[PDB]
Amino acid sequence: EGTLEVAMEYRTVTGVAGPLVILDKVKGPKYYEIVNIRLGDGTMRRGQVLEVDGEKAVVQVFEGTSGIDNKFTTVQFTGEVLKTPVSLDMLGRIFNGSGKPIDNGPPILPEAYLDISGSSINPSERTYPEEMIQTGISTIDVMNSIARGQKIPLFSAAGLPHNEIAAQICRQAGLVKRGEEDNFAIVFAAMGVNMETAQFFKRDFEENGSMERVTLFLNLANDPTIERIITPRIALTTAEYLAYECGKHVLVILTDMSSYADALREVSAAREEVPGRRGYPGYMYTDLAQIYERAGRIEGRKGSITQIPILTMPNDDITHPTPDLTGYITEGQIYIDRQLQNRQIYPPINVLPSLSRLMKSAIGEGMTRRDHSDVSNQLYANYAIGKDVQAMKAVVGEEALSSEDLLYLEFLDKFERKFVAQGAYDSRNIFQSLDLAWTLLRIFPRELLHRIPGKTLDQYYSR
Amino acid sequence: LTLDEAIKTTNRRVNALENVVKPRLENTITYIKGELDELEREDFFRLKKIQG
Amino acid sequence: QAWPVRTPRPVSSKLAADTPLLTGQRVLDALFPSVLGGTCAIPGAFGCGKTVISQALSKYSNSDTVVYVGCGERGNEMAEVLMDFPQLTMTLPDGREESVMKRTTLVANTSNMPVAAREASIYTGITIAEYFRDMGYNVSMMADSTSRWAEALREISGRLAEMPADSGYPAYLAARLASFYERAGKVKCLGGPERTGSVTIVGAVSPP
Amino acid sequence: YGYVRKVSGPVVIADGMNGAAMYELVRVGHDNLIGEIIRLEGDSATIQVYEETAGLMVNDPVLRTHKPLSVELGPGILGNIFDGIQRPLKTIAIRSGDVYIPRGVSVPALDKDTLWEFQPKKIGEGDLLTGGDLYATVFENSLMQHHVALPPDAMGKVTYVAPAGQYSLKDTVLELEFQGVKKSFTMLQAWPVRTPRPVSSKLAADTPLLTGQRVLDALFPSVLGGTCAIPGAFGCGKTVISQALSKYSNSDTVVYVGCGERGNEMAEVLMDFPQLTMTLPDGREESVMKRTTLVANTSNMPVAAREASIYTGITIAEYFRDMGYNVSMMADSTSRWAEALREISGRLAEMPADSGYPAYLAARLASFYERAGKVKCLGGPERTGSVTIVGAVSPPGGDFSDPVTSATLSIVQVFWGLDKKLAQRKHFPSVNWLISYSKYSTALESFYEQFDPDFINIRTKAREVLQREDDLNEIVQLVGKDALAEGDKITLETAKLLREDYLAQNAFTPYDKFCPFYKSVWMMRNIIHFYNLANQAVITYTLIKHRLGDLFYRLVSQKFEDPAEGEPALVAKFKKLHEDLTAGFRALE
Repeated sequence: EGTLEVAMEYRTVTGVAGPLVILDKVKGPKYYEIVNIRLGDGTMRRGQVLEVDGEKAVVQVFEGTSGIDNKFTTVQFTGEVLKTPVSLDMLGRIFNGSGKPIDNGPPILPEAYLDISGSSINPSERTYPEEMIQTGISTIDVMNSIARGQKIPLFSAAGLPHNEIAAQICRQAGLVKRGEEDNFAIVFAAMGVNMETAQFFKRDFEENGSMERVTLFLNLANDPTIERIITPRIALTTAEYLAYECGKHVLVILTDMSSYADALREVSAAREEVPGRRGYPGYMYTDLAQIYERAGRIEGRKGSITQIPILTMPNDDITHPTPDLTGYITEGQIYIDRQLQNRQIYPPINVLPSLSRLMKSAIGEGMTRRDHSDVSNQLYANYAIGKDVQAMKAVVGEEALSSEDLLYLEFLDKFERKFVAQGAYDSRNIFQSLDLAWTLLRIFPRELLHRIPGKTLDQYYSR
Repeated sequence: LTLDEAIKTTNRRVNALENVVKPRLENTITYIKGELDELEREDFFRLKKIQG
Repeated sequence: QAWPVRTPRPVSSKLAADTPLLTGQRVLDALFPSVLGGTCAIPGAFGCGKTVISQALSKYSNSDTVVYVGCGERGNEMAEVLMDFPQLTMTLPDGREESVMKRTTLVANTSNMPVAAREASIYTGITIAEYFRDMGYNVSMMADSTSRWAEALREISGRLAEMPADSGYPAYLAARLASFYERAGKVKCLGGPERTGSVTIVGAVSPP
Repeated sequence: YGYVRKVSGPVVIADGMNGAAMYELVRVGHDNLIGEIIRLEGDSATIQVYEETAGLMVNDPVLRTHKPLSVELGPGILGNIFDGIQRPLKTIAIRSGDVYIPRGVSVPALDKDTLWEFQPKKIGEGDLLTGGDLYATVFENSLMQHHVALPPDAMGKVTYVAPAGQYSLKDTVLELEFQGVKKSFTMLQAWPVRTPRPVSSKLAADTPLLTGQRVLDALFPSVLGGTCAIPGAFGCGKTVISQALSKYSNSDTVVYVGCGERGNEMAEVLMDFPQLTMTLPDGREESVMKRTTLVANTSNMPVAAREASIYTGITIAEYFRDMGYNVSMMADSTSRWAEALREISGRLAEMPADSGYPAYLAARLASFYERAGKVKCLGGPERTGSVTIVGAVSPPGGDFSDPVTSATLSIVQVFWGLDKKLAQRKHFPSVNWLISYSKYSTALESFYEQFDPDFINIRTKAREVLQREDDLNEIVQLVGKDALAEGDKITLETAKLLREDYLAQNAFTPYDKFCPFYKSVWMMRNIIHFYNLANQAVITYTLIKHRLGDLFYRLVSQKFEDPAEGEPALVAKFKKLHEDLTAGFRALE
């Protein structure tokens, strides 16, 4: 084997500006080589070499440039890109943003060092998601369902209970069961969460007793802004190792993706890169791809990576660059409405903008019922007509609702009342909920229904 | 009859017209400041980089 | 053979297209028709999943050959294409039963693949379709998310510190996009017999 | 050693500073102009100088400090007045005599020649001590005893302990050796503003911030060590709430922090605090200044000092919490701080973000706000303090859409929402019940039920009544009070009584200047229980109104009760009126 070499320690640091540390007289640099910077005080922090030109090197330190002296700090070039020591033993533990074990436990004994930002899967070898998931919440499963390998985020403005919904989904996560070793292992990324939210996550996960199959990658808002960018990379790399290289299906969760967007914006503004819309970097689409575009099923392996991000519209606007690019990349949306929260509904899922682009394959005959697609389409389409009827009633009066419009208004009322609402710990099965969905569709006459054929639901029978 | 007509007009103005205009004002503000102002700084920043 | 990917394939003389593109969709072929040789463009804002129309058109067009060259698109769409095109089928006038995968090629690179390869994707797609046209067929393509090949432009213009024209895109964006789109059209090919193949560019532009 | 080379406005380039460190404060020129290092390109440095740089001379000396922007803590920190960059305004004025702030003042933050009474703990001369150990306490003044904590990042076996007596900060009150080398510590601790103070464990907040106002105490409670937000731009509500916090809040200390506001406004507030006086629960009369510290940086002050004032204040609050005291910070105008940050960013030519603020504005605001919380102390003996921030916001025109407002609402747990409409309608509390909220109620429910298990149910019923108040409002608006049912009329009357009797305070009146939580709880019980007891009887609304007409006047009188009679006497009077109201409600049914 090629003989090893001890990393060269330099002291030629010849410039500091912003978060970027300049070096000179570097002997044979390497792009994206991880360099750990030791200050004169002796404290150490990591960093990446962003731009390599000639014998120079423009390093981006992690813990901040503060305290770096141009004649007393030393930089050591490890000569290798960032690598996360993934291992099967990493399950049931908590790690910092960069991966420091923070559960008062010994560090990870790596089964294999794996580089973050792993290469893409050859789409010829890529396959298609073909199985539903039993998260434990009615409205997500019944309409705009989630497939074992499908990516889909949660759109929810600030202050909404989306964190509680994520915790409930993670604690109640399970297969359809229509096995425990390959059962759902949950990788729970936490980008830029509050300390109270962090303690809540830790306590809730420890309480459900599923610590044996859940990994927390916590990154608080106190941690450096650049260190938040590598947290999703590490989480997804560990998920890739667990799923493809070990077998068990992984249900990747990342909270506050808007925090990741803000971290990207801050890092880009630091280096003065070309800005896209709203001052975000012009390559944000590619970065959000490298984060999201890993969920899927690989042909030769029995693993599967399901992605459930959690975004937050900053101004409660769907047109914001982060949610817009996500919706471009994320293959569907599960939407949460503040207006429904104003009505004191615990799971404020609004179904009008919520669609799963892979639902057309999750449904079928192996699972669910043969009337799933048509019933979902009707409860998706008649809601818009009910909203239009409500608007007409608001702008004209109660007399505007004719013998047909009043039916749509009553449909909307009952749909928002009974169907959407669910218990904080209710595992409402599909058929029991689909019966009430059929009742809601049957509030309207069985002949005015245009899109659905009568025979489709007629195959199913009430009681 | 007159009260019904006036109430219809008032409700239409409150619901449709004002809520139509205000998003238009927000979009116009975003298009100017969010793009033109950002581009102007970026253009000048690139020019200063060229000079340096 | 071999051919530079930016230099268009030579022809005898381009000529007007006068045969409609039977997409099999009511709206596409009834109100807003397209001709076999013309250029289309579908905006399809976020959440619309405009690639469903793309796939339907590729499946059911009268075009002899389809080159789905989706650039920057999600890999699951390519998985769907590779899974369904063989199992899906079409019939020919001879009466036999055959798959559409026998005539469809994908030069697609996903969004997680490196950025700079996207322009190469687009150009290789158009050159392959040009070759199939010079064969004489009524070949067609549809480049999913050509707007991704503007992010590819500006993510390089930024490294070169080129002067930003509009929203960060370089100045030649319109020029290059025209140089790409202007390669469609019915044309009498070079040499006998008198092949009169065409090529269609059903692009997709995703706006922010 | 070190000479300037290029002076382009605020930006300054100084050569011969190879050993300089990033963000290390430095003294520039003979006038001792103070500026922070930004870029260390080459062997040269780059400094932005806070005060005006006009008149600098090339090759004028530059003197390093080997320390980032730091604050000298210790005895005497309370009571005084300090600038943004930790400059004692009072002593500067006394020493210079004149009024203007000299360009290049060098007065130390705390007088190092003044004497304070010192006495050590029972520690021995050869014992072992570590960082955060409380080895002595000092009577800086009466009733504000100051503990002397051994500085963090310092530990070792005890070598010398100063016996009790009169000493000054320049004296070496403590000396100890970890290794063979020995270090001697005085009573002055320096700590950088940017670096937070070391903590042992971030506890869960479990005690409400009793502000003395019923609306904040019961409707929208705030917990010790919890963030708070105020949309304060007019109506003097910010002044009122600040005075309430200074006088009646549970906090053992208050650290007001004013940045970039109107100079005359800061003059008014800094003249108001000395006039403010608070009585002790033991009957003693004190001055709020004896437990108050004030950091005021007006608009005329340098922009960098305006940005650093907030961090200075939060570091002072953390130092106070280091000895387990409950201390409350009050950021006067976070909007002004954000504008100062924007000006600094524009000076640095950083790439603009949303609405012109730099892209790190949200991140820096979150980093600042994350320092609040109930925290276990470092080192023994065991004790626990808290730091709660009640930093206000000034949205432009009241539109809660500016990035400062959005980030603050995203980070702050409890938003109280002062409304100018209530101020126009002559509302002393001015708290809009329709927009305020308290996200910490779920965590505070433990204490809420421990004090009274029915109090939380009463609060939920009051929230439901407030929600139905607007419903009855448009009901009266569209058809009038005639269509209201007897139960609906009773609910509307009870909501109006709650709004005009308990949800509103009288401040200026001696009887309602301070509202104890006991009186608040009894008032809430006497209101909600009466509301229900009248509700289930549905009796004609007009008939009920005539029977309860004396009771409606009595309920206003129950609020009029003074706290002078003591909490039990007021509670018994509220209970007696409630019992009489209940007896009328059941017997007459």
